[PDB]
Amino acid sequence: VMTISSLEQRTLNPDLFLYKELVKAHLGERAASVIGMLVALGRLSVRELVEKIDGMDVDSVKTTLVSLTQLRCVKYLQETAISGKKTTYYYYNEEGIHILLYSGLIIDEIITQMRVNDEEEHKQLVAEIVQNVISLGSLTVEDYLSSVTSDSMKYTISSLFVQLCEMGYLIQISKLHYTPIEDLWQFLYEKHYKNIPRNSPLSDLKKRSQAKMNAKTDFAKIINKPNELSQILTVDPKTSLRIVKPTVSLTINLDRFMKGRRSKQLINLAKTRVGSVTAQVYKIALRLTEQKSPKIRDPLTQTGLLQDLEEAKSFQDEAELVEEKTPGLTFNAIDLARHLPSASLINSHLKILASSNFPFLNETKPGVYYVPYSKLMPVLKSSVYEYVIASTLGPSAMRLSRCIRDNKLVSEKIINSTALMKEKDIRSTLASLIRYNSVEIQEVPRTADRSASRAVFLFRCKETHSYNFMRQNLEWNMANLLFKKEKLKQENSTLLKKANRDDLLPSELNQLKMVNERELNVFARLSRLLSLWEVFQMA
Amino acid sequence: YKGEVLGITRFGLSKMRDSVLQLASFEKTTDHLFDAAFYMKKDAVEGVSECIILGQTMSIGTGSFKVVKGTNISEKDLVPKRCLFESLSNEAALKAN
Amino acid sequence: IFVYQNNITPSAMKLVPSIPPATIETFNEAALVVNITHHELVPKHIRLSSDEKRELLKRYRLKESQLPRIQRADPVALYLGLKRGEVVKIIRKSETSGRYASYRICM
Amino acid sequence: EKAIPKDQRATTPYMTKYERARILGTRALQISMNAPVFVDLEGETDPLRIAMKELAEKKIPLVIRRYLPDGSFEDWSVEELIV
Amino acid sequence: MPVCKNCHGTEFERDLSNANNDLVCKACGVVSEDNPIVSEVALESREATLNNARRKLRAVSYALHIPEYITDAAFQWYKLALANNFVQGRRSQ
Amino acid sequence: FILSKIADLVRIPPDQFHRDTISAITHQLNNKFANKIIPNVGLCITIYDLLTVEEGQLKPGDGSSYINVTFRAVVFKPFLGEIVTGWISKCTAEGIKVSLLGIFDDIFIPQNMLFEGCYYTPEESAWIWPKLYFDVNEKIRFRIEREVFVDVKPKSPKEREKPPAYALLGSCQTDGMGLVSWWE
Amino acid sequence: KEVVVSETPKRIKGLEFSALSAADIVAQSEVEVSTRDLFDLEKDRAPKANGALDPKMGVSSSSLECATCHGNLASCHGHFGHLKLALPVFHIGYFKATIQILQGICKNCSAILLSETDKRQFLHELRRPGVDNLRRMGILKKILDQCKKQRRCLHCGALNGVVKKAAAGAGSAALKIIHDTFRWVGKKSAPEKDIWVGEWKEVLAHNPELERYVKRCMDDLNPLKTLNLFKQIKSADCELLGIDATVPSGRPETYIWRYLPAPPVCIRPSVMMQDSPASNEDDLTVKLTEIVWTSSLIKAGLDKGISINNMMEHWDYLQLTVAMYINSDSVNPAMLPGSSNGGGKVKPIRGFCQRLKGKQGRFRGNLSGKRVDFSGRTVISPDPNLSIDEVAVPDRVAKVLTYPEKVTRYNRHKLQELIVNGPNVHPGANYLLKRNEDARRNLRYGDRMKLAKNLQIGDVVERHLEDGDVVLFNRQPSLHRLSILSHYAKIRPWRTFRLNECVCTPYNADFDGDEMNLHVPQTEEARAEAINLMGVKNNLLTPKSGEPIIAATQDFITGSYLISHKDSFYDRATLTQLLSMMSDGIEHFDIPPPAIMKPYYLWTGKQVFSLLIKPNHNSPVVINLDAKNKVFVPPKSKSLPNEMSQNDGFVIIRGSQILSGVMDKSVLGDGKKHSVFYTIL
Amino acid sequence: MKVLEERNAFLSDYEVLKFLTDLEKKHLWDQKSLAPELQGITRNVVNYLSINKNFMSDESFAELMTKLNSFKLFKAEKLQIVNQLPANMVHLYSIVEECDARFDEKTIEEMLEIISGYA
Amino acid sequence: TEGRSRDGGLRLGEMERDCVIAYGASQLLLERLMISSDAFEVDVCDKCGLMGYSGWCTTCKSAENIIKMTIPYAAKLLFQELLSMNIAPRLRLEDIFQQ
Ligand SMILES: [Zn+2]
Ligand SMILES: [Zn+2]
Ligand SMILES: [Zn+2]
Ligand SMILES: [Zn+2]
Repeated sequence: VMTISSLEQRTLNPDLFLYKELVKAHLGERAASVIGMLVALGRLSVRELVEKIDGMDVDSVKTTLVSLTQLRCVKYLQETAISGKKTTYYYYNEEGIHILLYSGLIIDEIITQMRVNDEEEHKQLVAEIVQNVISLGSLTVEDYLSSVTSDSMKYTISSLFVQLCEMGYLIQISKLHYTPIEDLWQFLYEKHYKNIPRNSPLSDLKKRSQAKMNAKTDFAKIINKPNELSQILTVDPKTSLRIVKPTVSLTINLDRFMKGRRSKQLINLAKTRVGSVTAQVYKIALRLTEQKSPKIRDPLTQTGLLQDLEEAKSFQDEAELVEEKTPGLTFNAIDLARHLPSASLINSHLKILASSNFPFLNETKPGVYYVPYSKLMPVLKSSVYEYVIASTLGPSAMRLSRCIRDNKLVSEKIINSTALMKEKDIRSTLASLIRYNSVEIQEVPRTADRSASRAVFLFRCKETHSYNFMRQNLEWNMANLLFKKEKLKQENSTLLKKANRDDLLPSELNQLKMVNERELNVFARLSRLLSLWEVFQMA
Repeated sequence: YKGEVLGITRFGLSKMRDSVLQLASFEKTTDHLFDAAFYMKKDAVEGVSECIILGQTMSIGTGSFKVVKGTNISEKDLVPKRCLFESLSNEAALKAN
Repeated sequence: IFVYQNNITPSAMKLVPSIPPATIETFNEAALVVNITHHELVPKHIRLSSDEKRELLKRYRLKESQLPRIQRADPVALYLGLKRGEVVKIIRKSETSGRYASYRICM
Repeated sequence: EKAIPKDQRATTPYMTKYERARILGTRALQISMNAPVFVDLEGETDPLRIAMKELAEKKIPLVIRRYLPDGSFEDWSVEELIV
Repeated sequence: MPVCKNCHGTEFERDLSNANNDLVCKACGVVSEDNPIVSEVALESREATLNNARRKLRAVSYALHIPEYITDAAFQWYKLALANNFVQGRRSQ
Repeated sequence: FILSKIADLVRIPPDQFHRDTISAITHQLNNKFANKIIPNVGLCITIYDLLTVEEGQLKPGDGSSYINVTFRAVVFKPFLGEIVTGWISKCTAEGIKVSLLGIFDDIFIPQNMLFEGCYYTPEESAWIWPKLYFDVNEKIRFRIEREVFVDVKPKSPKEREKPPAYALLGSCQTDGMGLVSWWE
Repeated sequence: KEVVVSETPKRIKGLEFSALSAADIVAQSEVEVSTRDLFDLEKDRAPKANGALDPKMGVSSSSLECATCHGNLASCHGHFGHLKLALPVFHIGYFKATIQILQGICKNCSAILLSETDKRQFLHELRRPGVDNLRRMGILKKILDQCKKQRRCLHCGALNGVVKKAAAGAGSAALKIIHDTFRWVGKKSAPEKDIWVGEWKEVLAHNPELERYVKRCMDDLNPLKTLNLFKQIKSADCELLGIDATVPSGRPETYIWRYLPAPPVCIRPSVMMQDSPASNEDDLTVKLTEIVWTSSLIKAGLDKGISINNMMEHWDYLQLTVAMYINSDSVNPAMLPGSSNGGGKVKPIRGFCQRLKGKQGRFRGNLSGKRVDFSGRTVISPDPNLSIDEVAVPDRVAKVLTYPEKVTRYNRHKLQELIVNGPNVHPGANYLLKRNEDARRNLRYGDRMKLAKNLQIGDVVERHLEDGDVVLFNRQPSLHRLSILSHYAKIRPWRTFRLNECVCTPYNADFDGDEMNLHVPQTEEARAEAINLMGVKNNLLTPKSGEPIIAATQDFITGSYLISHKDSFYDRATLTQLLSMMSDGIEHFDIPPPAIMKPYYLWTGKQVFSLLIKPNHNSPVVINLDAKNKVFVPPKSKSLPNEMSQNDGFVIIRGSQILSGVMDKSVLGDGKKHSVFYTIL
Repeated sequence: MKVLEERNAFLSDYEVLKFLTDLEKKHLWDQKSLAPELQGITRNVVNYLSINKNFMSDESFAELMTKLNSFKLFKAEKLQIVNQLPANMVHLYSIVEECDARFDEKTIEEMLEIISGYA
Repeated sequence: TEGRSRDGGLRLGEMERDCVIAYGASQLLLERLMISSDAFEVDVCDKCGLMGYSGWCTTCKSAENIIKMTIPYAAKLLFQELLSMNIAPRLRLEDIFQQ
């Protein structure tokens, strides 16, 4: 019926769907459909692909596979069973194509390092750098700068140079680095039950906890090995100053893009509940401490290991106090009052830190002006969701959905009491909500076994399902919006390549601005939705 | 036939037979079909009580052997013929390269 | 092979088979009294070799599977200690037209 | 899984009695479509009976194609193969 | 109602003799339908009031020994007089 | 013009069994193709040669003798840029639709490489040039470039034509084009 | 012009089963049922605008055309329809499935609960090429229940108990599914339970009337809940739960109803008007035409009005109809009915799962058991003067029971005559189908003659059933390989199927009042597939014991005995006439020298029976044998053979003469192996 | 049905028209016989292939290759010279890449000379 | 249709049909339970096998990949009465010839 329906393209593709359009909208061709198989069908082996895609065996698979790997679009492992030989298993890389999915706000990450050089081709320079770096995947300043012209100013060219370090940009990607975290927890969970020097036969507990402990502490430096090591930072060659190790291949570490994009959201939450001035103080206050907060890195092994009715807590509370403690000494006791506009006498203007009270910050060593951190984010994140259904379901929806938050599993009779309106409204702004999930239902039978009109109903939250009703936001228009970008490319499909290789006509000029402002809208959307989506996937 | 001793019973024909139309055609009808779809059973059309449904021919019995007529052909008549339009104009492309 | 006496504990069987390069083979003492192959009915069983299989599967031009199967453990199998995917040539005898043989595989 | 050369044959050289079935059937059906007849047609009509009248002479020009189980094909002439 | 696709005949005879049940025209001979496929074997304000009218209708109906016929004859008259809303406010009897 | 190797399934009814094989084969091939056009290659004419005919099968429900062969036949897809005889037959103020006798006119040559100096008349001539117009049925050398393959057979009961199943296009950038006596 | 038409003869390989997706249905259906029922009673009789029955969904009678593709009944196959259905609901066929698919996943974060390599462990096993469907099912039983014994999740941190499918078998709440907390296990502090006991603190202490009275309800998974649960169970596991993810069927979403497709009207034939505009319904159309109602109720509901407690009983009732729709299960667990009830307690409420299921609804009887065409039925009477392998067929049912003939060459001089008879005499045709495949013709047109003077070589005529076509012949509930036989049909008068008695035993037709079935084949080969294969003489034996199943019974035995009797004699008159009566004429007998001579002449009944086997000298029957016919008295062990037993004895045939013995079943009685008929055969 | 080789053997028409002609001698021979429907194309394609020759030869095909093997014409105009624009002036120059360009006098003229061998 | 009165036509039961199987008569059986009773054309789309009328597939507008063929009408009626109920035996296909 009319095909403008747009159901096939719509409903039946969750999760996986985003990827195989992204790569399709990005790499495309055969290079895409492989990942579509790879996500959907799980871990997969080189030969086994060809039994399905019909992709001309060991041709596309190999070529497109490495075509992904330098862009790290796959998770990569190889090993052998006890029989012998060897085999390779794969996955869809991490968040992976995610790197592509932003790439614009990764362009915006200039603004942080943008300081000390403003309104320059130096801007355009480092932009050209990064937009070449992600596109080309792994880079080396030796091969890149080598391809870059000679007879210019080396330490002036490199832009980053002494900057390559910062928090973001790049790190060596080393071997098992992008070997999947979950599985390297298994390989490292060897060596411990694997090596038990016949300690005692009794108490597998002494075998167990020690293993996990050994598994934890040995894992610690594993992610910290790439985190920072001076092999990059320290080197200072002859006739020069401190250099990186351009001998090494590096790739953008998205964790400090996680942190960076996120701290902006922590702002826009704070830029509400305080005054714009002290807000700005909070705005730069993160810039110093936005380094060491694990943030989207802290979940880490929260994936891959069975949780516990206890040990899961001993994992939580560990993340609660940790860096608020040791990096707490890296965190803000007395700031430099870095730049600031406020002016004249600037010090008590700084004492305003206490003006932040609820619902975040506002904890310290007793009376040095300071903020909690590793515990902050947990007591911060949980309350980052804010209004996710405002100007979508109507404001009336908030008040009771907010009310359902305070108490729990509450019945509409007393919802009609605490909250208030003619029931004629509740049965809309509530019932209309439940279709979008959130509230769900509790129900209990009364004076019946279980029946139709023989019981009472209660309403609850289950914020998991709530906080999960917005992962449709992934499948939502990040589904459609990206099509919009693609399926319109066919309007000028013959005109596009004409306009690219031409640099005329009335109708050519006619729809240029049309399709273009069109685009700039579709990516404006993508930026907005992206900014919202920045929350629910982690933190 | 399979190691375990079973069969003849609603449970019996679920011993081996992959055909879910006959396992549908026999005893439990509805839920052989539903179960069959939920696990997306492939069910190649093979046996007799299977084919008589689709009404195609039968694998066993008279339907056991395809029958064919000989063409009585002389492959001496199968050699192509041309005056080699190709061969003459070929040598114009052999130079300057 | 060792044997049980009376009890058989799923504790033991929970992880019994811990040796991939080798195996273990377990009997319950009640199950060994008279050897089954020696009984009356059970016809003589022969375990043909690896390569001896290939000859067979060439005679009838057959893949693996698609054969009459003996479920491992079968009383006979354990006594004869078949492994996964072997072929026991069974020589049976019944007076109909005479003696003959059929083959079974261990699945 | 190709054809098997006629020199080596494992199969019953006699008629399988389904031979007599489908061969007469198909041959008859062809005769019903106005196809030539290779036996002297005595005074008589209708397709099937003249087909019987034909195979009695083993003049039927067909080839029965037997499939072994694996798809190793086969061939036999109708003339060669014996009642 | 259809026409012979050959003779353009305007009249058909069904043929019930030999249990074919043909359908063919005298001037054509061409059939038309062979194989004569032949079968075998809530809550509303107005409709409810119509049911009630049926009940009070049947009730008084046989009481006078009137035809089952004439009642469903007159029930329609009630449905008609409902349209002009003559029947709204006057004693139902 | 050129030759090509295609595989197909020939169905010979019993009738021809008296006639020798290759003749009946070729015959059913012709009754199948002749004028008919195989798409995304371009139309055939006749069946030139024959080869690889093997023992033909017989299906159970019919009894028609079935064979499948492959061979080479005479198609028309000459090449892209080319000059050949033709003329105006059914055409607009835009570039003419050229015609060769008895085969087809599918070829509509637009207005592009065709000489810039021109003026249209509704009478007889399409575009008269600074060198002049041209005649129907007259031998006319024209150049072709692009061909279009569209089958487009969305036969619909709601719909119960658009037949440009095969067509070519071009224009003439050199002289003597559209009228041969300009050159020669 | 004319792009080439390439078509290939094709046959089926396999049936891919699957659930239709959500979207795919409307991607088929022409028109939303949506709307409502009413069948617009106005203007035409139920012209049925949009709604349940819509012309562009299909048609019913031969009345009006089909919209989408018109051409009424014969030419249109029906077309589906789709139903916007507010809120989703369980699917009674996939229900217990849905309890498996939901059984094996932690309902919190909605990821497959089994973990690490052990996931890969099973995954590897499923992909080994030789795996049967049985190994699929069983291995799935082993992979599932690992869930129940996985006592908490892996990366969610939450836990799960067992999901019990509340109550049983009722259909009242039975489709509601409940799963929340097993194993309180005492001293365990469950942070869940903790937050649990803490939640009801705000109700018990608030609205105490419930308190611990109605307590211990666990919680439920609402079907609406279970959708927004399933939609995160995708990729990764996917087929580990048994569903190959080919990315066409969209993973365990479809299995709960969202768009309910409406079957074509040709599945839902509107019953004949049957005398006045009241036009009998069919039951499903009443069902779904109610589903539209109780849906659009909730659709207009839930938008503005109604209420939470006056909602879920509706949407429930929806669940009970849609499952009620496709299966039996729930009948009346005090649920009470909807539109068009009357409250009469009518038990046969369904025309669905049953029509596909048991008895003879369809699957068993109407598909594998198809009722047939070109047939006949009649009582029976013997006709022994008729040979074996014929059936006397009463011509009055021969006139209407026809066999097609493609008139070819040889066939003309019969057939271009055979029409001119016309089918009110016996040896003629009735229908005629010319070469141009138009429709067909018959007698009622007159003409013929000049018509029959054309008769091209491809034309099809339909003969009456002549003398010697191939009739296959059947008895009763058919015990074994011998019921269906063929016979060369022979057309006689009176009216009944007259077989030859020697074939009484395979049918065990007693004559009496029993009834046979005639089936003519149609395609020109099926004849040769009956008479030449399945025929009498080739089935003369029986498949089970390899035993003659057709022989003399009753009269034919005992009559032979009286001629077989040592006491009897015959004279050249009586003999000669017998031997003539034995084959009605037609044959050449060489009278053997008379058994006894001089006092007159006589031939012994043994001889006059010998000639039965070997009438001429040119018949190639040379036999020999020996046997014991029953009631065999022993001789004295004095007698070396059993030959000399007092009342005959061995029937011993040599040189194809009978030497000694009365016959009497045994030798000529089908039962034992050593039989004159069996040996000769 | 399945197409094994799409572009296979470039076939010009020199004796190909003679091949259609021999095919026509087989069945129905064009016009005069007394004195399949396929015949429609026969009379058609035979038409222009015959007339521009008049407004043919056989062994000239063998005479055709002689100096024709000495050029850069590739396969395109190399077959094209055989029929259309019988190798004269700017006609032959109007098609093939670098038709005059590099090679001029005897190259374009001896085209007029060789066609005098046939035409 | 059943019995006399209505009309005629007779009954091969699940019990009886086996008989002609034991003989091994294929073309007879197919000549009985197929041609003689309900002979019916269906247009199936090779891609995503489903039934369609005349030209169209209607799940994917095509009138192209569809192949005509014949089939017992009861069998179609089962493909709908099934496919109405949510399930789809989607038909694969293959050509008869070339093995
Ligand atoms: Zn007519
Ligand atoms: Zn229609
Ligand atoms: Zn979980
Ligand atoms: Zn399709």
